Amino acid sequence: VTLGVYLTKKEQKKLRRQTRREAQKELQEKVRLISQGVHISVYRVRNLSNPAKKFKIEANAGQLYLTGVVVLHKDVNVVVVEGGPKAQKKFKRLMLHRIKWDTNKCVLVWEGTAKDRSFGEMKFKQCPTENMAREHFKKHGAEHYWDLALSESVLESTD
RNA sequence: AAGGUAAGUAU
RNA sequence: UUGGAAUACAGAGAAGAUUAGCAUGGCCCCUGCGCAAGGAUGAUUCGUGAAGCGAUUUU
Repeated sequence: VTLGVYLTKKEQKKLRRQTRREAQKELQEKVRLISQGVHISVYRVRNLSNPAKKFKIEANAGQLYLTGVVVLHKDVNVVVVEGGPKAQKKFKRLMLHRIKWDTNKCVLVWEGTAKDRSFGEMKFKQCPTENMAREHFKKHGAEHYWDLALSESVLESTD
C-alpha cells in the first residue's frame, strides 16, 4: 500500500543544511536561555543420519522461526519446513549449497504456499516403515507431501 | 562685478 | 565629606572607525551514531534369571 519516498542527494543536502541550521538555532536557544499465506517447502535427502548436519538443519529451522518436521526412513529423509518466504529461501540456500551431503544427495521435492502452518515446532521424527511416517504426516494433515516424496524416491530408485 | 557662504547643534 | 559654581556650543568623520586571528556553518575524505536491507559461514549341594565364548559311533 505505502510507497517509499526517496530524494536525490542534492535535495537531501539541502535538508541537512536546514537540519543543522535548526539544530544550531535550538542549541543557541538552549545556551542563550506467516499470516495470509505461508511458504511450505519439502525436500528429499538420501541419508540424514549425520548428527552434525541434522543439528545444523535444526538450528537453521529454529533460528529462522520456521516450523515443520524431519522424518527419516530407509533411504528416504523428508524434511518439511514452513514459514515466511525469506526464511524458506534461506533454508533452501542452506540445504542446497551450504549443507554438503557428499551417493547421498538432497533435492527439493516441492515448494508451495499454504493458508496457515500445520506443525508447531520442528520435531525430528523417526520411523523404519513408511506407514508410520504416513500416519504421522496425516495426523498433522501433510500426508500428500510425504506420499509425493515417497513416489519421487520410488521413481528415482526405479529409473 | 564675480568664479572665495564649512557644515552641525539648540537658543 | 558639607555646600555651590557647573549669542552660546562644538568644529572638517564621532551619524563610534580601521585592520587581524580562531571556532562553527557549508563543502568533502575517513570514521562513528541512528537505520533500510540483502549475501554467505559456523557450532558345600539343588533350582531360576542376566552376560560372554565356541578327537572313541556311520568300520
